[PDB]
Amino acid sequence: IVGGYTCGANTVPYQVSLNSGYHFCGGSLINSQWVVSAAHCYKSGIQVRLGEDNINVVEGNEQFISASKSIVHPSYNSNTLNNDIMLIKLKSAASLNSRVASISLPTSCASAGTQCLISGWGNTKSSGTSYPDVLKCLKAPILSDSSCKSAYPGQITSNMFCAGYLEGGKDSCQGDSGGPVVCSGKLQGIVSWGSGCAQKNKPGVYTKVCNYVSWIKQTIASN
Amino acid sequence: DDDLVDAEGNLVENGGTYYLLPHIWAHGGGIETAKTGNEPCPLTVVRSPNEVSKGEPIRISSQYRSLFIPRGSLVALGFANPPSCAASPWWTVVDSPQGPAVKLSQQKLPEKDILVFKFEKVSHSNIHVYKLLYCQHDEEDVKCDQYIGIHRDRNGNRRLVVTEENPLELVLLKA
Ligand SMILES: [Ca+2]
Repeated sequence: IVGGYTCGANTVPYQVSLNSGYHFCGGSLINSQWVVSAAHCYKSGIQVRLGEDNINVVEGNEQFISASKSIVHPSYNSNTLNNDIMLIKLKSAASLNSRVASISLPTSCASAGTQCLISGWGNTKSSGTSYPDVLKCLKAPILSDSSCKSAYPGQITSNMFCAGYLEGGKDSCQGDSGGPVVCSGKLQGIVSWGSGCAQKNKPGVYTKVCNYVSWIKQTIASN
Repeated sequence: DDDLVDAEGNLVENGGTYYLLPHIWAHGGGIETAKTGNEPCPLTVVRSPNEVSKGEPIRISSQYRSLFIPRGSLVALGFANPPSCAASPWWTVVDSPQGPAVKLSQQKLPEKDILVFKFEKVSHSNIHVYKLLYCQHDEEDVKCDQYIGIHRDRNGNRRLVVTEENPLELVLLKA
Protein backbone atom coordinates (compact mmCIF):
# COMPACT_ATOMS: atom_id res chain seq x y z
CA ILE A 1 0.00 0.00 0.00
CA VAL A 2 1.73 3.19 -1.14
CA GLY A 3 0.65 6.57 0.15
CA GLY A 4 -1.54 5.10 2.88
CA TYR A 5 -1.34 4.99 6.70
CA THR A 6 -0.92 2.42 9.47
CA CYS A 7 -4.37 0.96 10.16
CA GLY A 8 -3.70 0.32 13.81
CA ALA A 9 -3.58 -3.12 15.42
CA ASN A 10 -6.52 -5.30 14.31
CA THR A 11 -8.64 -2.36 13.06
CA VAL A 12 -9.41 -4.41 9.95
CA PRO A 13 -10.50 -7.64 11.75
CA TYR A 14 -11.26 -9.27 8.42
CA GLN A 15 -7.81 -8.70 6.91
CA VAL A 16 -6.28 -12.13 6.45
CA SER A 17 -2.76 -13.10 5.40
CA LEU A 18 -2.07 -16.12 3.22
CA ASN A 19 1.17 -17.79 4.31
CA SER A 20 3.30 -20.47 2.61
CA GLY A 21 6.23 -20.25 5.00
CA TYR A 22 6.02 -16.48 4.57
CA HIS A 23 3.37 -13.87 3.62
CA PHE A 24 2.57 -13.84 -0.10
CA CYS A 25 -0.99 -12.52 -0.38
CA GLY A 26 -3.80 -10.83 1.47
CA GLY A 27 -7.26 -12.30 1.75
CA SER A 28 -10.61 -11.55 3.38
CA LEU A 29 -12.65 -13.45 5.97
CA ILE A 30 -16.28 -13.78 4.91
CA ASN A 31 -17.42 -16.18 7.64
CA SER A 32 -16.04 -18.63 10.19
CA GLN A 33 -14.64 -21.05 7.64
CA TRP A 34 -14.33 -19.44 4.22
CA VAL A 35 -11.84 -16.87 2.96
CA VAL A 36 -11.76 -14.96 -0.30
CA SER A 37 -8.60 -14.03 -2.19
CA ALA A 38 -7.36 -13.63 -5.75
CA ALA A 39 -7.15 -16.57 -8.12
CA HIS A 40 -3.54 -15.70 -8.93
CA CYS A 41 -2.66 -16.19 -5.27
CA TYR A 42 -3.36 -19.88 -5.58
CA LYS A 43 -0.78 -22.09 -3.90
CA SER A 44 -0.87 -25.56 -2.38
CA GLY A 45 -0.72 -25.91 1.40
CA ILE A 46 -1.92 -22.40 2.26
CA GLN A 47 -1.80 -21.38 5.94
CA VAL A 48 -4.37 -18.67 6.60
CA ARG A 49 -3.27 -16.43 9.46
CA LEU A 50 -5.96 -14.25 11.00
CA GLY A 51 -6.01 -11.46 13.58
CA GLU A 52 -2.62 -10.24 12.34
CA ASP A 53 -0.97 -6.83 12.43
CA ASN A 54 2.76 -7.44 12.60
CA ILE A 55 3.02 -10.42 10.22
CA ASN A 56 6.65 -10.97 11.12
CA VAL A 57 6.07 -11.73 14.77
CA VAL A 58 3.47 -13.23 17.11
CA GLU A 59 1.50 -10.75 19.23
CA GLY A 60 -1.20 -12.83 20.91
CA ASN A 61 -4.24 -12.44 18.64
CA GLU A 62 -3.27 -14.50 15.62
CA GLN A 63 -5.11 -17.61 14.56
CA PHE A 64 -3.19 -19.94 12.25
CA ILE A 65 -5.43 -22.20 10.15
CA SER A 66 -4.33 -24.55 7.36
CA ALA A 67 -6.35 -24.35 4.16
CA SER A 68 -8.62 -27.33 3.51
CA LYS A 69 -9.95 -26.41 0.06
CA SER A 70 -8.70 -23.75 -2.36
CA ILE A 71 -11.19 -23.25 -5.19
CA VAL A 72 -9.97 -20.87 -7.91
CA HIS A 73 -12.70 -19.41 -10.12
CA PRO A 74 -13.36 -21.87 -12.99
CA SER A 75 -13.00 -19.03 -15.47
CA TYR A 76 -9.72 -17.69 -14.13
CA ASN A 77 -7.51 -16.74 -17.08
CA SER A 78 -3.95 -16.09 -15.91
CA ASN A 79 -3.18 -14.36 -19.19
CA THR A 80 -6.01 -11.81 -19.21
CA LEU A 81 -6.12 -11.33 -15.45
CA ASN A 82 -9.85 -12.10 -15.72
CA ASN A 83 -11.94 -13.75 -12.99
CA ASP A 84 -9.07 -13.26 -10.56
CA ILE A 85 -10.95 -14.64 -7.57
CA MET A 86 -10.31 -17.63 -5.26
CA LEU A 87 -12.14 -19.16 -2.30
CA ILE A 88 -10.48 -20.86 0.64
CA LYS A 89 -12.05 -23.19 3.16
CA LEU A 90 -10.43 -23.46 6.57
CA LYS A 91 -9.87 -26.96 8.02
CA SER A 92 -11.31 -25.47 11.19
CA ALA A 93 -13.79 -22.67 11.83
CA ALA A 94 -12.15 -19.52 13.21
CA SER A 95 -13.13 -18.11 16.58
CA LEU A 96 -14.89 -14.85 15.72
CA ASN A 97 -14.05 -12.10 18.19
CA SER A 98 -13.34 -8.37 18.02
CA ARG A 99 -9.92 -8.90 16.48
CA VAL A 100 -11.12 -11.56 14.06
CA ALA A 101 -14.39 -10.83 12.26
CA SER A 102 -15.97 -11.38 8.86
CA ILE A 103 -16.75 -8.90 6.14
CA SER A 104 -20.14 -8.79 4.47
CA LEU A 105 -20.31 -9.81 0.82
CA PRO A 106 -21.78 -7.16 -1.48
CA THR A 107 -25.26 -8.08 -2.69
CA SER A 108 -25.16 -4.97 -4.87
CA CYS A 109 -22.35 -3.46 -6.94
CA ALA A 110 -21.03 -0.19 -5.53
CA SER A 111 -21.29 2.88 -7.75
CA ALA A 112 -18.29 4.93 -8.83
CA GLY A 113 -17.34 7.59 -6.30
CA THR A 114 -17.76 5.31 -3.30
CA GLN A 115 -14.88 5.53 -0.82
CA CYS A 116 -13.16 2.25 -0.05
CA LEU A 117 -10.68 0.88 2.41
CA ILE A 118 -7.85 -1.04 0.73
CA SER A 119 -5.62 -2.99 3.12
CA GLY A 120 -2.35 -4.94 2.93
CA TRP A 121 1.26 -5.73 3.87
CA GLY A 122 2.64 -4.96 0.40
CA ASN A 123 5.29 -2.50 -0.84
CA THR A 124 4.62 1.05 0.38
CA LYS A 125 6.81 2.96 -2.08
CA SER A 126 6.33 3.80 -5.76
CA SER A 127 9.82 3.30 -7.19
CA GLY A 128 11.79 1.03 -4.89
CA THR A 129 10.65 -1.80 -2.61
CA SER A 130 9.89 -1.51 1.13
CA TYR A 131 7.57 -4.00 2.81
CA PRO A 132 5.92 -3.08 6.17
CA ASP A 133 5.79 -5.08 9.40
CA VAL A 134 2.24 -4.00 10.18
CA LEU A 135 -0.99 -3.56 8.20
CA LYS A 136 -1.16 -0.46 6.06
CA CYS A 137 -4.45 1.23 5.17
CA LEU A 138 -5.65 3.41 2.33
CA LYS A 139 -8.89 5.20 1.48
CA ALA A 140 -9.57 5.28 -2.27
CA PRO A 141 -12.66 5.83 -4.43
CA ILE A 142 -14.22 3.53 -7.06
CA LEU A 143 -13.42 5.06 -10.46
CA SER A 144 -15.80 5.16 -13.43
CA ASP A 145 -15.79 2.40 -16.04
CA SER A 146 -14.86 4.92 -18.75
CA SER A 147 -11.86 6.28 -16.84
CA CYS A 148 -10.74 2.79 -15.82
CA LYS A 149 -10.82 1.68 -19.46
CA SER A 150 -9.24 4.98 -20.42
CA ALA A 151 -6.28 4.13 -18.21
CA TYR A 152 -6.15 0.53 -19.43
CA PRO A 153 -7.58 0.41 -22.95
CA GLY A 154 -8.51 -3.10 -23.99
CA GLN A 155 -7.70 -4.63 -20.58
CA ILE A 156 -10.83 -4.01 -18.52
CA THR A 157 -13.67 -6.52 -18.46
CA SER A 158 -16.93 -6.29 -16.56
CA ASN A 159 -15.34 -8.40 -13.81
CA MET A 160 -12.91 -5.70 -12.76
CA PHE A 161 -12.98 -2.08 -11.66
CA CYS A 162 -10.45 0.64 -10.93
CA ALA A 163 -10.15 2.48 -7.63
CA GLY A 164 -7.57 5.05 -6.71
CA TYR A 165 -6.28 8.18 -8.35
CA LEU A 166 -5.51 9.02 -11.97
CA GLU A 167 -3.02 11.46 -10.44
CA GLY A 168 -1.24 8.60 -8.70
CA GLY A 169 0.50 9.03 -5.37
CA LYS A 170 -1.71 6.64 -3.44
CA ASP A 171 -2.47 3.07 -4.46
CA SER A 172 -2.22 -0.68 -3.86
CA CYS A 173 1.10 -2.43 -4.61
CA GLN A 174 3.04 -5.73 -4.73
CA GLY A 175 2.11 -7.95 -1.83
CA ASP A 176 -1.36 -6.43 -1.42
CA SER A 177 -2.83 -8.96 -3.92
CA GLY A 178 -5.83 -11.02 -2.84
CA GLY A 179 -6.41 -8.39 -0.15
CA PRO A 180 -9.77 -6.61 0.48
CA VAL A 181 -11.37 -3.47 -0.90
CA VAL A 182 -14.25 -2.68 1.47
CA CYS A 183 -16.72 0.02 0.54
CA SER A 184 -19.72 1.01 2.65
CA GLY A 185 -19.09 -2.05 4.80
CA LYS A 186 -18.97 -4.67 2.04
CA LEU A 187 -16.15 -6.52 0.25
CA GLN A 188 -16.68 -4.92 -3.12
CA GLY A 189 -13.23 -5.86 -4.39
CA ILE A 190 -9.99 -7.80 -4.26
CA VAL A 191 -6.55 -6.38 -4.89
CA SER A 192 -5.86 -7.91 -8.30
CA TRP A 193 -3.51 -6.06 -10.69
CA GLY A 194 -2.18 -2.78 -12.02
CA SER A 195 0.71 -1.20 -13.93
CA GLY A 196 3.34 -0.16 -11.42
CA CYS A 197 2.20 1.40 -8.16
CA ALA A 198 0.95 4.94 -7.53
CA GLN A 199 1.75 5.74 -11.17
CA LYS A 200 -0.16 8.42 -13.08
CA ASN A 201 -3.15 7.24 -15.13
CA LYS A 202 -2.52 3.75 -13.76
CA PRO A 203 -4.82 3.11 -10.76
CA GLY A 204 -5.46 -0.23 -9.14
CA VAL A 205 -7.60 -2.80 -10.88
CA TYR A 206 -9.69 -4.96 -8.60
CA THR A 207 -11.78 -8.09 -9.02
CA LYS A 208 -15.44 -7.03 -9.09
CA VAL A 209 -16.72 -9.18 -6.23
CA CYS A 210 -20.38 -8.23 -6.72
CA ASN A 211 -20.57 -10.28 -9.94
CA TYR A 212 -19.16 -13.31 -8.09
CA VAL A 213 -21.27 -13.28 -4.93
CA SER A 214 -23.94 -15.73 -6.19
CA TRP A 215 -21.09 -18.12 -7.02
CA ILE A 216 -19.42 -17.58 -3.62
CA LYS A 217 -22.58 -18.41 -1.66
CA GLN A 218 -23.22 -21.44 -3.86
CA THR A 219 -19.78 -23.00 -3.49
CA ILE A 220 -19.79 -22.29 0.24
CA ALA A 221 -23.15 -24.06 0.29
CA SER A 222 -21.76 -27.16 -1.44
CA ASN A 223 -18.10 -27.54 -0.43
CA ASP B 1 4.89 -23.53 -3.74
CA ASP B 2 5.64 -21.53 -6.92
CA ASP B 3 7.85 -21.66 -10.03
CA LEU B 4 9.90 -18.58 -11.04
CA VAL B 5 13.11 -18.99 -9.05
CA ASP B 6 16.53 -17.44 -9.64
CA ALA B 7 19.91 -19.17 -9.40
CA GLU B 8 20.42 -18.89 -5.63
CA GLY B 9 17.19 -20.79 -5.02
CA ASN B 10 15.36 -17.62 -3.91
CA LEU B 11 11.93 -16.53 -5.17
CA VAL B 12 11.87 -14.15 -8.11
CA GLU B 13 10.54 -10.84 -6.84
CA ASN B 14 7.99 -9.09 -9.09
CA GLY B 15 9.50 -5.85 -10.41
CA GLY B 16 12.96 -6.82 -9.23
CA THR B 17 16.13 -6.85 -11.29
CA TYR B 18 17.80 -10.00 -12.60
CA TYR B 19 20.47 -11.08 -15.05
CA LEU B 20 19.28 -13.42 -17.81
CA LEU B 21 22.03 -15.92 -18.58
CA PRO B 22 21.98 -19.06 -20.73
CA HIS B 23 21.82 -22.58 -19.31
CA ILE B 24 24.95 -23.82 -21.08
CA TRP B 25 27.90 -21.47 -20.58
CA ALA B 26 28.94 -21.56 -24.23
CA HIS B 27 26.06 -19.69 -25.88
CA GLY B 28 26.94 -16.27 -24.48
CA GLY B 29 26.66 -14.07 -21.41
CA GLY B 30 23.80 -11.99 -20.06
CA ILE B 31 21.36 -9.82 -21.98
CA GLU B 32 22.19 -6.31 -23.22
CA THR B 33 21.30 -3.89 -26.01
CA ALA B 34 23.10 -3.40 -29.29
CA LYS B 35 23.00 -1.22 -32.37
CA THR B 36 22.26 -3.48 -35.32
CA GLY B 37 21.48 -2.67 -38.91
CA ASN B 38 20.12 0.82 -39.46
CA GLU B 39 19.19 1.78 -35.91
CA PRO B 40 20.01 5.28 -34.54
CA CYS B 41 21.13 3.86 -31.18
CA PRO B 42 21.07 0.60 -29.18
CA LEU B 43 17.53 -0.68 -29.79
CA THR B 44 18.25 -4.39 -30.30
CA VAL B 45 18.10 -6.89 -27.48
CA VAL B 46 20.91 -9.43 -27.69
CA ARG B 47 23.06 -11.75 -25.60
CA SER B 48 26.41 -10.38 -24.45
CA PRO B 49 29.11 -11.32 -26.99
CA ASN B 50 31.05 -12.05 -23.81
CA GLU B 51 30.41 -15.38 -22.12
CA VAL B 52 31.20 -14.28 -18.56
CA SER B 53 29.31 -10.99 -18.67
CA LYS B 54 26.30 -10.98 -16.35
CA GLY B 55 24.89 -8.61 -18.94
CA GLU B 56 22.39 -5.90 -18.11
CA PRO B 57 20.21 -5.79 -14.96
CA ILE B 58 16.73 -6.73 -16.14
CA ARG B 59 13.41 -6.09 -14.41
CA ILE B 60 10.69 -8.72 -14.68
CA SER B 61 7.18 -7.49 -14.01
CA SER B 62 3.66 -8.88 -13.96
CA GLN B 63 0.42 -6.89 -13.85
CA TYR B 64 -0.53 -8.81 -10.69
CA ARG B 65 0.19 -7.08 -7.37
CA SER B 66 1.80 -10.10 -5.78
CA LEU B 67 5.28 -10.29 -4.28
CA PHE B 68 6.13 -12.90 -6.85
CA ILE B 69 5.36 -13.85 -10.42
CA PRO B 70 2.23 -16.02 -10.59
CA ARG B 71 2.58 -19.18 -12.66
CA GLY B 72 1.17 -18.75 -16.15
CA SER B 73 1.33 -14.96 -15.83
CA LEU B 74 2.40 -12.89 -18.81
CA VAL B 75 5.34 -10.65 -17.97
CA ALA B 76 7.19 -7.69 -19.40
CA LEU B 77 10.97 -7.63 -19.42
CA GLY B 78 12.75 -4.30 -19.32
CA PHE B 79 16.24 -2.97 -18.81
CA ALA B 80 16.67 -1.69 -15.27
CA ASN B 81 18.98 0.97 -16.75
CA PRO B 82 17.34 2.09 -20.02
CA PRO B 83 19.56 3.16 -22.93
CA SER B 84 19.78 6.39 -24.87
CA CYS B 85 16.83 6.67 -27.24
CA ALA B 86 14.46 4.08 -25.74
CA ALA B 87 11.21 5.84 -24.80
CA SER B 88 10.66 2.86 -22.53
CA PRO B 89 12.99 0.31 -20.91
CA TRP B 90 10.53 -2.46 -21.86
CA TRP B 91 11.10 -4.99 -24.65
CA THR B 92 8.51 -5.62 -27.34
CA VAL B 93 8.33 -7.66 -30.54
CA VAL B 94 8.34 -5.87 -33.88
CA ASP B 95 8.64 -7.20 -37.44
CA SER B 96 12.05 -6.74 -39.03
CA PRO B 97 13.91 -7.66 -42.26
CA GLN B 98 14.96 -10.69 -40.22
CA GLY B 99 11.47 -11.48 -38.94
CA PRO B 100 9.83 -10.81 -35.55
CA ALA B 101 12.65 -9.51 -33.30
CA VAL B 102 12.93 -8.37 -29.68
CA LYS B 103 13.48 -4.60 -29.86
CA LEU B 104 13.21 -1.48 -27.73
CA SER B 105 10.93 1.24 -29.07
CA GLN B 106 11.28 5.00 -29.37
CA GLN B 107 7.49 5.07 -29.19
CA LYS B 108 5.77 4.93 -25.81
CA LEU B 109 4.30 1.42 -25.72
CA PRO B 110 1.04 0.22 -24.15
CA GLU B 111 0.79 -2.79 -21.83
CA LYS B 112 -0.41 -5.05 -24.67
CA ASP B 113 2.79 -4.56 -26.66
CA ILE B 114 5.07 -5.37 -23.74
CA LEU B 115 3.31 -8.00 -21.61
CA VAL B 116 4.00 -10.60 -24.32
CA PHE B 117 6.44 -12.94 -22.60
CA LYS B 118 6.16 -15.91 -20.22
CA PHE B 119 8.88 -18.04 -18.60
CA GLU B 120 8.68 -21.84 -18.77
CA LYS B 121 10.92 -24.13 -16.67
CA VAL B 122 12.94 -26.84 -18.45
CA SER B 123 12.98 -30.65 -18.15
CA HIS B 124 16.61 -30.99 -17.04
CA SER B 125 15.88 -30.27 -13.40
CA ASN B 126 19.51 -29.91 -12.19
CA ILE B 127 19.21 -26.12 -11.60
CA HIS B 128 16.46 -23.56 -12.17
CA VAL B 129 16.27 -22.93 -15.93
CA TYR B 130 13.55 -21.55 -18.20
CA LYS B 131 12.56 -21.21 -21.83
CA LEU B 132 11.12 -17.87 -22.92
CA LEU B 133 7.72 -17.93 -24.61
CA TYR B 134 6.40 -15.22 -26.90
CA CYS B 135 2.67 -14.62 -26.59
CA GLN B 136 1.03 -12.40 -29.17
CA HIS B 137 -2.50 -11.38 -28.29
CA ASP B 138 -5.51 -12.47 -30.28
CA GLU B 139 -9.03 -11.62 -29.15
CA GLU B 140 -8.98 -11.68 -25.35
CA ASP B 141 -7.06 -14.95 -25.37
CA VAL B 142 -3.38 -14.34 -25.97
CA LYS B 143 -1.81 -17.64 -27.01
CA CYS B 144 1.77 -18.55 -26.12
CA ASP B 145 2.42 -20.90 -29.03
CA GLN B 146 5.87 -19.53 -29.99
CA TYR B 147 9.31 -19.15 -28.37
CA ILE B 148 12.06 -16.52 -28.39
CA GLY B 149 15.42 -17.69 -29.68
CA ILE B 150 18.89 -16.57 -30.72
CA HIS B 151 19.82 -15.50 -34.23
CA ARG B 152 23.53 -14.74 -34.62
CA ASP B 153 23.86 -12.27 -37.51
CA ARG B 154 26.25 -10.89 -40.13
CA ASN B 155 28.10 -8.94 -37.45
CA GLY B 156 27.90 -11.58 -34.75
CA ASN B 157 25.13 -9.93 -32.71
CA ARG B 158 23.25 -12.70 -30.89
CA ARG B 159 19.89 -10.96 -31.32
CA LEU B 160 16.80 -12.30 -29.61
CA VAL B 161 14.12 -13.23 -32.11
CA VAL B 162 10.94 -15.30 -32.38
CA THR B 163 11.64 -18.92 -33.34
CA GLU B 164 9.78 -22.22 -33.08
CA GLU B 165 12.70 -24.65 -33.14
CA ASN B 166 15.69 -22.72 -31.80
CA PRO B 167 14.40 -21.65 -28.35
CA LEU B 168 16.86 -20.23 -25.84
CA GLU B 169 17.13 -21.11 -22.15
CA LEU B 170 17.74 -18.81 -19.18
CA VAL B 171 18.76 -18.80 -15.53
CA LEU B 172 17.89 -15.76 -13.40
CA LEU B 173 20.41 -14.13 -11.07
CA LYS B 174 19.42 -11.39 -8.63
CA ALA B 175 21.09 -8.20 -9.81
CA1 LIG C 1 1.82 -11.29 14.44
